[PDB]
Amino acid sequence: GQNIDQPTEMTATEGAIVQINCTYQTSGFNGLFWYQQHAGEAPTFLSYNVLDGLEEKGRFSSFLSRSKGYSYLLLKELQMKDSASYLCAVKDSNYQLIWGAGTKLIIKPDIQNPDPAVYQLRDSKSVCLFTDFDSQTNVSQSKDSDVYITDKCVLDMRSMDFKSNSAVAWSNDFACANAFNNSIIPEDTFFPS
Amino acid sequence: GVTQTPKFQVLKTGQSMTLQCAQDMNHNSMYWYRQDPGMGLRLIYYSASEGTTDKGEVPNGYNVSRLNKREFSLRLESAAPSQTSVYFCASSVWTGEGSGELFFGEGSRLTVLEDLKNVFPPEVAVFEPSEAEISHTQKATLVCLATGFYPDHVELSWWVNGKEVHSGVCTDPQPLKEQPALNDSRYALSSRLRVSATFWQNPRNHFRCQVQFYGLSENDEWTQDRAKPVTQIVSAEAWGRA
Amino acid sequence: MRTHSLRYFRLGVSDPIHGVPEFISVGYVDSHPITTYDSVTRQKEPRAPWMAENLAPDHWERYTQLLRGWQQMFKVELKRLQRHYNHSGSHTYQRMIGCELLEDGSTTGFLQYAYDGQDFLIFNKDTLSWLAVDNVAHTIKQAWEANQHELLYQKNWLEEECIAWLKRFLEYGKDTLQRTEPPLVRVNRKETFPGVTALFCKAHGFYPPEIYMTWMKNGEEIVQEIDYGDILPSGDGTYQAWASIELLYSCHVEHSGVHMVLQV
Amino acid sequence: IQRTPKIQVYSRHPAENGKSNFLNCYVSGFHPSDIEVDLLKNGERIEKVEHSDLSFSKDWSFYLLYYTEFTPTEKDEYACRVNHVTLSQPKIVKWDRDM
Ligand SMILES: *Cc1cc(OC)ccc1O
Repeated sequence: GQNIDQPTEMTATEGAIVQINCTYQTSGFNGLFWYQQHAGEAPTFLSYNVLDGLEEKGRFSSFLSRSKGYSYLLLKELQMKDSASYLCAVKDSNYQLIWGAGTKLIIKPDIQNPDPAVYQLRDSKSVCLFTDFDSQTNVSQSKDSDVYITDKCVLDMRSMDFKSNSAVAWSNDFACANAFNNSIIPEDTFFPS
Repeated sequence: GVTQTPKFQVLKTGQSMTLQCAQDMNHNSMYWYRQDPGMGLRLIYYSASEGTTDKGEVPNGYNVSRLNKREFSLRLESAAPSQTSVYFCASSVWTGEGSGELFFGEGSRLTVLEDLKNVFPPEVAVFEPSEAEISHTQKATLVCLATGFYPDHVELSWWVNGKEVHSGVCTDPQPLKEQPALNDSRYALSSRLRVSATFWQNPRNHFRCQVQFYGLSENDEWTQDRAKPVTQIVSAEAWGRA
Repeated sequence: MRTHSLRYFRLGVSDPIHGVPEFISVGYVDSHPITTYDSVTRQKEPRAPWMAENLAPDHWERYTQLLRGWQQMFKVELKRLQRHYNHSGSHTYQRMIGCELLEDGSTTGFLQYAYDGQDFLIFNKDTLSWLAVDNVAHTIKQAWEANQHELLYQKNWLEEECIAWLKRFLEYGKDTLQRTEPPLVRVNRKETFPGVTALFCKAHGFYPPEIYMTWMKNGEEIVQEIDYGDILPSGDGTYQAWASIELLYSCHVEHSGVHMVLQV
Repeated sequence: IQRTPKIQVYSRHPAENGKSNFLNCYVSGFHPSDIEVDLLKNGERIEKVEHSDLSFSKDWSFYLLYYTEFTPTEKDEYACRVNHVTLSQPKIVKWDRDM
């Protein structure tokens, strides 16, 4: 065939539902595959459809409409561990696999008690931490360079059933008060004196 | 079921390289893919069954040999920078079966450079919990920083009292570029381990941030004054303080 | 439009005597060969000029690789069958897959296996199951039926892929496959054994090979013995056939929507 | 269950002595596939003979077509000679001269 399209990226909330579409324009059709690929890992097979209908395997379902050149992968009761890339692939007339470029799925944790804050950490032998904000907050990169800001990262303290967002900022003039100016942060963000 | 080596390799341009893949599932078909950002998997060569192979979509610069039923080798003839990629070996029971899925190896991360002189291991530093956070949240966050490394060949882990921990940890999925504009920028990577304030305040709790770096091998020759940037572990650590 | 069909055969021969390939695979559209492959050339080749002209070299290249794999599969399957039956020596394994596009636009599809030239397994694409002729075939059946997705893949291939391939090939070879060459038909009369007159109605020069021929008495159907000649290739792309009886008689012929009557 | 070949020998066009034609031999319904076919003129093998590839029937048997250009005469006897594992010796099947 010629072409497979699936979104570059999708974001949804923990506990909810996401549908990942894959359309294909191929010369012939011999089945559609979905693969899960965690960051830094190998793809693993999730599903196969070749006739019309929906197949459920646990929290994951795969749907195919041959008439519309269309499939989706449906994930229910989203968990953080569903964060991964999902690869759509179609076998054509000559049994060749045509691969879409993958959909990265980002899962937003459900933050029960937001406590937005920027703390200063000093070296053992320095660094700023934007943390405990709610998941609608977005972290922008820096303008002034030799100044580094990482993306949001969700940690899970399993034994306390507690998740939290954070992002790190560091440099070598630089101040934690200033650190996340390029980003739009909660008005009530705690800045320790 | 699919075993693939090496997981990491640094190459100088013009070096030749063989990647090995073995499969003990008595599968008949094997495949070599490269995976590059922003596109789908691309087939380099494949082997429909023992005793035959054929070009995939991007064969140039490579060749392969189906050694036997189990093994499918991938060769880089004269390594070029554009061949910097993540390589995946795969097998299926047959080819031209409809439903037969692929089984993938763990993947091979290959970096091809003009010279080995920009290869650098990371510097590692641990940053202790601010006591403002401890007062405010009664939780303690430790931050690890691996900086100045090249290429992007690291695996960061946390170790508490000589044992590796996964709970309360989050590590950036990918490094950032210390010099965004340079094509050979070095990288930085941050991570966080959060514990209870009480756990941190326990003076005999030992925290170590560990970074495995994949660099040059014994084989690679090195004539510079700085130490040869071989594969190595670099750690930084901290003890609890009331 | 008339009925057309697409058929692919595979023939696997155990420990072949000098000469005969271990594996042969040939495709047909109607009665015309269109593709070939065997274990001696190890190459996929066109067997009709309208296939060669309309399929670029990378198609032949791709299917060369697929048949080499199917050859290996066929070899192994035959070995397992021989073991199940406790057979030694040289045996044969055959496969036939294909589809038909009927006049009325409806379709058929079939997939069958034979062992030593006899039915072995017959696929039923409507209940997705395999019909087994004996206990050995039944063993293979349970194996194939355990793979649900694979059963669905095959139904899809017979109902959709096969039909699409067939339509594609029909278009490629239309000047050959959709043409009509009407029959030349004659009736011969002769006294044979004393008192026994034989009537032969003989046709030749026609294409497609499908032709209907019969003898009537006084315009109503004969309830006497009619002998039938096979429809045989004349070597020039056209076919010949006949029907005969003993002794108001007339031969009726239908070919490609044209009816013909020859009165004795 | 082996199946011995049907052998049919016949001209392309209705035959007339003196006029150029083609002699066909259609060998069919045999199993297994190994087979040998020759066209004969007066007992002797004809050297310029075309044939189709081995072909497959839905009933799992095989078939073949051998033919040669010929000009039939009263004097000349044509036949098709076939060997197959079902046969103790090659079967020589005479053309019936389009009787
Ligand atoms: C040999 C072949 C087979 C096929 O479908 C089974 C399509 C095209 C070619 O060439």
